[PDB]
Amino acid sequence: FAVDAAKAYKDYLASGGQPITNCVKMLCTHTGTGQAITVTPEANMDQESFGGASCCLYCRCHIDHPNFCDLKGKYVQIPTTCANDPVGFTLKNTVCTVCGMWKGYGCSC
Amino acid sequence: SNSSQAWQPGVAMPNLYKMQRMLLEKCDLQNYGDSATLPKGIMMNVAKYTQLCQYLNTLTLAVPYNMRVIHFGAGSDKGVAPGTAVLRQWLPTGTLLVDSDLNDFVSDADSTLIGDCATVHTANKWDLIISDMYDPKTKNVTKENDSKEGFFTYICGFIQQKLALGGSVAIKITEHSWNADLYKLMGHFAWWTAFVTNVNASSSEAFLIGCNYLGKPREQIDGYVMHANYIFWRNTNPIQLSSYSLFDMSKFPLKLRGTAVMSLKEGQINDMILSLLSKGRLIIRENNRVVISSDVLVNN
RNA sequence: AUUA
Ligand SMILES: Nc1ncnc2c1ncn2[C@@H]1O[C@H](CSCC[C@H](N)C(=O)O)[C@@H](O)[C@H]1O
Ligand SMILES: OC[C@@]1(O)OC[C@@H](O)[C@@H](O)[C@@H]1O
Ligand SMILES: OC[C@H]1O[C@H](O)[C@H](O)[C@@H](O)[C@@H]1O
Ligand SMILES: OC[C@H]1O[C@H](O)[C@H](O)[C@@H](O)[C@@H]1O
Ligand SMILES: OC[C@H]1O[C@H](O)[C@H](O)[C@@H](O)[C@@H]1O
Ligand SMILES: OC[C@H]1O[C@H](O)[C@H](O)[C@@H](O)[C@@H]1O
Ligand SMILES: [Cl-]
Ligand SMILES: [Cl-]
Ligand SMILES: [Mn+2]
Ligand SMILES: [Zn+2]
Repeated sequence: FAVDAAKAYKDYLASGGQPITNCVKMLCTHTGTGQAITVTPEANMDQESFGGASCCLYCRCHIDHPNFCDLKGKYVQIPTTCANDPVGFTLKNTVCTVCGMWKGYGCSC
Repeated sequence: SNSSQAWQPGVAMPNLYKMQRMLLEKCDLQNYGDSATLPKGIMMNVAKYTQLCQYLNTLTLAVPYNMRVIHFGAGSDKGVAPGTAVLRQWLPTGTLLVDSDLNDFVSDADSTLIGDCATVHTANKWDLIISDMYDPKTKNVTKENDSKEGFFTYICGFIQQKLALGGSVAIKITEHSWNADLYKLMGHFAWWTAFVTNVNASSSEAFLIGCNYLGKPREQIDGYVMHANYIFWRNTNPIQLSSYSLFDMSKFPLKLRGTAVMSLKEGQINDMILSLLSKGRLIIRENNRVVISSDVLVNN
């Protein structure tokens, strides 16, 4: 047995559930590389940068990581149009290993 | 928000106010409680820590490779650590950042210790100590505003035992959350001030900043008199709320200076060493592994 | 003290 936190949150949102609040949005230049996960805020003009730990479902829910946490101690760049649910965006999307940006938001791998 | 100080990250207590001998009075800010207009979706503590860091960027902070920073009172009622996220953004990549709080929270720090700060131990010295601790019971004002103990007793001992010479501190105080011994320790640094963030100018909150620890008294400070001087300054100098400095983050990151780190015995700290410490050009401490722990009281 |  294993509690599937990811699917449970996707189902919660689908039923009109309110997105996880208190994701820490950082002040930045908005002239960054635009990469998905970085050591420092890298939001471009079309993104918002958030503290990684606050955007991790496993960190926020106090649950085991499915593996090490790749967001804790880093900054996640979220398209401004999706910045209302950073936890949901990090779960429903994947990062282009080569490029470093989100698949369907600057790259395709 | 039209005075020239509105474009600064905040306001430091002017030197003439530090040299007075005022009696302690009730703090009465003309804009008490007013809220600042922050950039869309930005939390109060991201704005506050951003302004504290922008101000620290103007001081002679020592910034060695493998810098060691500890952040007390890093948790929040939100269950996250906005201040730690800003420190992580500000500090050079590779800086060891440890944070702590009485209550559980999720952090971007390299290590997090949960428990009363009095349970935190380290056989290592630190280059920068940040405290945002505040005792909720401080709100229950039932008597004379006297020097407070609790976590302030721990912070004074932590600075005297675990702060590297050349190191700096930023310790949050308020009208009622303050300690006389902490103000006295400010006289053990090359320079000190009480800094008010422009986003929280409507609060008696200030960060007591000690810049470049000398491990010996450079000036004798009476803590009761200095807190009275601080309140007098706040009561007679209204600060307009301002978020202006939050919009220009181009020069925000703390510059890595590669400040020299040396181990020296108290008998080797001559005036030449004190001069280097006083200019942020030297850190004196061991460069051993960083080991931390939280004491656990066992009950049946 | 953890703005609004
Ligand atoms: N004795 C003590 N030991 C440890 N933490 C303490 C303490 N007394 C108060 N605190 C903590 O001080 C904090 C004040 S609120 C801190 C907010 C945080 N700096 C931020 O970035 O938003 C609370 O989390 C409280 O638990
Ligand atoms: O978590 C997303 C968010 O927009 O939710 C509402 C507030 O808590 C914001 O600070 C936070 O970034
Ligand atoms: O950015 C510099 C700012 O500070 C200056 O002292 C002026 O008061 C202000 O007009 C200016 O915009
Ligand atoms: O002489 C004191 C000066 O140096 C100190 O180190 C401070 O960093 C600076 O703000 C101050 O003006
Ligand atoms: O760690 C944060 C918690 O402790 C603080 O002292 C606050 O009083 C409380 O509101 C908060 O939930
Ligand atoms: O809300 C009062 C003031 O504070 C804000 O932080 C802004 O700097 C200013 O535009 C506003 O008028
Ligand atoms: Cl007390
Ligand atoms: Cl700097
Ligand atoms: Mn306030
Ligand atoms: Zn995580």
